[PDB]
Amino acid sequence: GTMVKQIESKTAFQKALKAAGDKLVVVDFSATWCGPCKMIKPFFHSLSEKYSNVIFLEVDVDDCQDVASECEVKCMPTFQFFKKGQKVGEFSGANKKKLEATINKLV
Ligand SMILES: *SCCS(=O)(=O)O
Repeated sequence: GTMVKQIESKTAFQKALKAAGDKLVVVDFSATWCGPCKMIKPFFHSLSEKYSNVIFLEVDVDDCQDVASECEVKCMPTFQFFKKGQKVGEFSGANKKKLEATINKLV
């Protein structure tokens, strides 16, 4: 029963960032064909349940080529972290340890 919101456009992305209010937002920039993305996706979804006070968004880079370019995603999965629409952290790679440590550092 995932809390992850699928983002399908640049407009949906901006509005999700604003809807977060003051809460940490974590965004997974992913693709359907990407092996490491597929490996970490269920863990990103489980974390969305573990951390009910953090907002979890998924952006498919083939769906949201505009979001991917603007957010300067070079490889997938990339995880970017926001507060009030503002980027407060980022890293690249399907790294479960780093993903959870970054949530805990930033929340
Ligand atoms: S991550 C960059 C998103 S936006 O500033 O282009 O809205």
